[PDB]
Amino acid sequence: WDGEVRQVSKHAFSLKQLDNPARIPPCGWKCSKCDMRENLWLNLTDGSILCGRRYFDGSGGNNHAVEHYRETGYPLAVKLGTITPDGADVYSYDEDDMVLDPSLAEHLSHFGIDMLK
Ligand SMILES: [Zn+2]
Repeated sequence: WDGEVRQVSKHAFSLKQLDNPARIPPCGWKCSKCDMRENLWLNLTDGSILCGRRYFDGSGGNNHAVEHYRETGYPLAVKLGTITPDGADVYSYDEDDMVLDPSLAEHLSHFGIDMLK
């Protein structure tokens, strides 16, 4: 919940969001490919909800979000459960780093997510 100065993603301004997005609820998500209910990521382009990467120390999720990225090339994803009226944790697979999306409000609105949780 804040505490750093992340750079603006080069994809933020021109991020393309597919039509007919699902309505993403404010709680109770699950990776669409496994049983994880924590460390889930919503891809800002197609609205897929998938678990975080597996770290080399064995922690983390089951790599479903990253595997999804390798197939679609959709760069941005926001961590569900980190979205507060002020911001959220946004990750860019392309730039391999946490980033700032100045158009997050709009990008989340696309999924029926009002940043006034
Ligand atoms: Zn998963």
